[PDB]
Amino acid sequence: SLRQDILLNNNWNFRFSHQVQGDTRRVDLPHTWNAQDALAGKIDYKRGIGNYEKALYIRPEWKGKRLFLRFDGVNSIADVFINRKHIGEHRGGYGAFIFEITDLVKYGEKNSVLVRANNGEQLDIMPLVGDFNFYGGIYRDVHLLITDETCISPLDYASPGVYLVQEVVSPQEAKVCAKVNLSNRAADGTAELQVLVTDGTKVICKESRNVSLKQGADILEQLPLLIQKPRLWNGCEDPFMYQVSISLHKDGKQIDSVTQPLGLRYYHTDPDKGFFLNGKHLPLHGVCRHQDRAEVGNALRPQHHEEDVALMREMGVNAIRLAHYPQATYMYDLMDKHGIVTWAEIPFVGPGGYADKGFVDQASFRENGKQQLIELIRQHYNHPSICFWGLFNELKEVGDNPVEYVKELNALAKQEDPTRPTTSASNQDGNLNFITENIAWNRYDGWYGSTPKTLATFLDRTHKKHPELRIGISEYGAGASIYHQQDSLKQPSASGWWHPENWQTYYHMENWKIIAERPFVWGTFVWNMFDFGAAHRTEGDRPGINDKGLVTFDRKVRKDAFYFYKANWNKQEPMIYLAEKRCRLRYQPEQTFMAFTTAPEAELFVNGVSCGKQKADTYSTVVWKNVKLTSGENIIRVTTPGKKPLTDEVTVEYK
Amino acid sequence: SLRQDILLNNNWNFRFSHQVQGDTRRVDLPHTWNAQDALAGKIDYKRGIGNYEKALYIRPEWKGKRLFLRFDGVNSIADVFINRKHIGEHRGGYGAFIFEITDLVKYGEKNSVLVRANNGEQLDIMPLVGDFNFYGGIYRDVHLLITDETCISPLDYASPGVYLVQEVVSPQEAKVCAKVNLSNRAADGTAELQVLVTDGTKVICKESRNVSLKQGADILEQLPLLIQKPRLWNGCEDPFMYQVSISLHKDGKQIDSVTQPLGLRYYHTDPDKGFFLNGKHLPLHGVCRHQDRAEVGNALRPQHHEEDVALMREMGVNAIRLAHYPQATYMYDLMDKHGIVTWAEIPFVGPGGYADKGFVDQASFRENGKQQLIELIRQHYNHPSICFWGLFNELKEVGDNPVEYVKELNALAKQEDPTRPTTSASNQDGNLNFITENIAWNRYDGWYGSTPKTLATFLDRTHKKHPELRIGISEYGAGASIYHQQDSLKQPSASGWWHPENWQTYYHMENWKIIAERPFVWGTFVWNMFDFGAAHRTEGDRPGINDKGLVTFDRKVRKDAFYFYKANWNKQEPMIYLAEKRCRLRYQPEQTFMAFTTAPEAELFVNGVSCGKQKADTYSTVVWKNVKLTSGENIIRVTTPGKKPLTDEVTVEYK
Ligand SMILES: O=C(O)[C@H]1CNC[C@@H](O)[C@@H]1O
Ligand SMILES: O=C(O)[C@H]1CNC[C@@H](O)[C@@H]1O
Repeated sequence: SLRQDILLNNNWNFRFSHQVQGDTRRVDLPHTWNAQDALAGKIDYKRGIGNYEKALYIRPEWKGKRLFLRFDGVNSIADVFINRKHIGEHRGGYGAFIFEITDLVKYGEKNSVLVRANNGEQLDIMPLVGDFNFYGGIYRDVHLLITDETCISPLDYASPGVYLVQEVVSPQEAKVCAKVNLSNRAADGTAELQVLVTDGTKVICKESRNVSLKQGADILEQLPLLIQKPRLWNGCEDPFMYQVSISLHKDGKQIDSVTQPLGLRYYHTDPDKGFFLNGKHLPLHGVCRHQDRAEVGNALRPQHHEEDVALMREMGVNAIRLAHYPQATYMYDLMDKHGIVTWAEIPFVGPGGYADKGFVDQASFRENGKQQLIELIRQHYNHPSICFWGLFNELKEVGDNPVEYVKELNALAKQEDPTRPTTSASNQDGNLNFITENIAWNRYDGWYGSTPKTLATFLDRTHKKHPELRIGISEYGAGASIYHQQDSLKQPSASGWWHPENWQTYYHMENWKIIAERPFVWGTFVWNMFDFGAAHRTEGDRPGINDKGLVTFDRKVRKDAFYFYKANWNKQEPMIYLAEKRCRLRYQPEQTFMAFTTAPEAELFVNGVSCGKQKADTYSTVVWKNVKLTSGENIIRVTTPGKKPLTDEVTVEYK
Repeated sequence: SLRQDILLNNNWNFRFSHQVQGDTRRVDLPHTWNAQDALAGKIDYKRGIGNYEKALYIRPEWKGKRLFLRFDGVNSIADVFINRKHIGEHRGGYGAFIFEITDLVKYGEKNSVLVRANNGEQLDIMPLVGDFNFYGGIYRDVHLLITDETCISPLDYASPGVYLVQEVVSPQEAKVCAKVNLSNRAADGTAELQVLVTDGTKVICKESRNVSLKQGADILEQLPLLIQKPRLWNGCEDPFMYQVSISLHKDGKQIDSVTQPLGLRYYHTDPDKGFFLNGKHLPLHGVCRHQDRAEVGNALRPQHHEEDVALMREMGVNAIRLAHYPQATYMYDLMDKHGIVTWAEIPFVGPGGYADKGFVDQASFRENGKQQLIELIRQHYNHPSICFWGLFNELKEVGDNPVEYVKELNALAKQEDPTRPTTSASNQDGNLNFITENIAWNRYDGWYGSTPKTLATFLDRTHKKHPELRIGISEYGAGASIYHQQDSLKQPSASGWWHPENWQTYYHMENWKIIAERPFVWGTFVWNMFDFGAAHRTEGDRPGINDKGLVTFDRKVRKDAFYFYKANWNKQEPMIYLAEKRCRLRYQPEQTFMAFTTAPEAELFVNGVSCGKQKADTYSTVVWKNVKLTSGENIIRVTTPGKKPLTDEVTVEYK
């Protein structure tokens, strides 16, 4: 009677097609075959076909039901076979996809499921280029879905089949259109469709409709909902969601059901005053996050998403840009749950300072880009956290000019979802910046040359020249190795093998001050919350890594800048953090010590003797200058005021 | 006036000799060139020559002083050049070495220091084989040492030049012979040698001697010390050490000085009753630890040693086998500090289940083995934590038979240091087991076949047949991936790609029970405290890794077995830990839950409803059987008794 969702992750037989003999090894999903070679900095890591095969017992009692194989993600092309007969293809590495196998299997026996995954280079599947790894394989879950022959359809771009369209939302009332896809393979007849909105045990809406479904029908039903005096999803202040059950009934029996969240809110972006959520100004304190991790590549487990979100909330993050592609359903779920305003985007990624192009002007590429956009929007439609749809990152006009195609994507986004604005992330001047509703730039003033001050100049000049633009900062950052430490502050070469941590700290303190004074900037996103994989990189403390994270690739170590942001953004958790603790060897005659704290002041101790109190500045920073160390070991301690104080401590050597 | 010790770790120019053009890149020590390729499971990772060059300013005011380059470790051959002229060679990857450069430099200018490091295969430098990576390069610190022309010699196998020989130790008195190497390059004359033993500010011994030193003299002075009613170094109970200052004086001026610890104790090993420290029985709750780590290979920083020791102490470790080679001075220092009884060993490593040999019977190999043993003993002589010198690991008699050579090494160890017993780690029957004073075996009953019970049978039969042997277990362990989880307990294939965590947990619980009942076993050492690198491995959740750690390779995650040992070994820190939390998906009709706790009992809750209390067994384990889950999410909580209880919690899905 109930819909079943069966995980098919364990024990698949794997081999590369370049291994011609046919023998296989066991693997377990999520899986990528690029977790060792790409992460070792091998620039020509394996990009081609890997094959997964599993024997699936089709239970006799599933006869009469409908059966679907749903894939959460396979990078980048998947060809699926049942009993070695081809059933379909998916092109795109980040969107879910589904095939019905109801009439393709033999009931009561083992059937072969074969997936031939290809992450070889293509010129007709975005992303074509990018500063990250194109990890190959079935790197998200695989499900066997089992439903009634009359069901809420899972066949609409592999979405849940329900779109809760937020037409009008205010504190007085919300009008929602529940769009429901129905799929019928039963004999001609009827069913009753019910849409139930609840808050815990309390019933908020219950709307019903009798529907006549022809054999073979695949149709869209639209049920209007009205909620009086709604409780709004209000970011981290109150991430409230209703639950919606959508169900089908025949003769007073429920025969199918799906649940989706309903987090109601309204928003706008003001060119002069920034982002407003539910009628109130909201600074977007944002970071970016790639979907990979040390040692496992992009084969992330649920605890990895959970941990990433825990670290961001610890830091006081209230906004995120999930670059550079559609990410996991579970990850958008955590954004919903924790109230994090989210920018979600398609992988329409340009070259940046590197070679080749993000756009190749041929129908196959362009049609496939539209498919990946429709996938993004339909598959992730109901997540309240998503407040912006991103259409590109660092495209450029030279050669194949993407401006007209990006206009087509913008119009398609607005058609698919008029309830959210489009955005984009640019490193260019010119017409590419004037298509999406909001615009943002990737700025590295003070890292890739210049000084942080030119970010202030760029922001002010652009805002004055183009007062209609809603200006954001879609990336800003600096590299750091936790193993590169020096007593003095000196700007390093960005592309070199020396990325002292103190420069990243300096960079973020200076850039944050510029942002904090400019409320017309509707959101800013640190590049990046975590170090991440990019095989071609040859910089910092090891190849193959982009080290602009606030936290290391294995999520183990928070860099000093993490705590600068935590003090400023997470003000209600008491803390004190001494900066430059990893710089154990000191040689400067005049030592400077610096702490980040939520307290109004702090006290410094050197070798157990107080150096006195210093006040925190407006950026939660306390600084002591001309501190005198003695030759050899020195114990440095900082303490907040109060009867029960907080402390941080380190032993440094002075010579 | 003072001895100077200057770190030369930053900014060296590096290239491989296979890169013939001559251009270089910046590197910073500690460094290995095998941190990416070997750790990616590349079995033919780079083994050959890497070159490091640094310009060193020789200060005019160093003229008249003596200058030394001291290397803490270079794997495996180092050729050192000053202004591109060869000054010496070291063969051996784990012992320190030193060259005087006093008369080789130009004062008042930059001098070139060039180190040509080679980790290419050799048949004349142990280890010849082994289940670990032979990471190449200058992977420990480099120092410039500056002393008076008359000094406590740093030239005796690069040791501190002072051996505090523990002749007789008891609670009534300790007799120590302070052996001091003196090196003179001043004009013929005299100096006063002082040996000062202190406890904080309190003076315990002060012995002095006037010495006549010819020009060019390199001599040994021996000063007897007598300490009445000493405070003994007593393991974790009281890791007390005196400090010894050894100084040279001319005309009432101190001209040189070195400090060494003096941790006084006595011990013996009883064939029937196990290890006795300072006259009292002491169970050795041991683990093993390799000197590498995720992402950095063996280029460990001080915080890495510190963290490894923190994790071991957290687990209640009181003994360690620092396999399979001499490890860092700083690491033995931490063992001294924290009271951990230590087995230190030379890299005389045999093949185990793999090919080739640990012993090649040729003079060059054998003489070099003796050098590495003398290095080990002289360089690490004064560490109280070291209570055993290990001479080999898994050698075998077939082909080149090492028995007679190992007897030579045993006699050499006893000559170099009669104050500690020799030991060895065997996987063989026969004559190899009857050479060293203590013997131990590497046992994998229940992992590499058989069942844990045959360990009990082996231990009892050996002990009965050979009542004179002091029997230990130098390794025991099982593999586990934290990403391999299954609801049921089933023994996996050791060499396969599936290492469910629950089997490692089962293995350690069963083996520990066998050990705990057998006090004639003087020490046991878990293989291994941490997952570690072994490029040739193809098992568990990724290639290139030996996953028998209780803690993951990046030191981030403690496996369930870590907490079993912590509950049993660290009884005075209150804790409760629910096992199998990583096994999120449950399907067994009858669920079993298991907790490790220091409490006498604990209570289980399922979906907020108590299932009742259960008593902890003698191994700190609480178990609830036939627990009923409901379909879908279940919240599982366990709690200790008391007004302020401890808790552990997890959400599992049942289907
Ligand atoms: O250079 C960087 O670190 C960033 C530049 N903008 C685009 C990002 O993908 C890239 O990673
Ligand atoms: O097989 C194992 O895991 C161990 C067997 N004994 C020797 C170790 O070096 C090795 O790692």
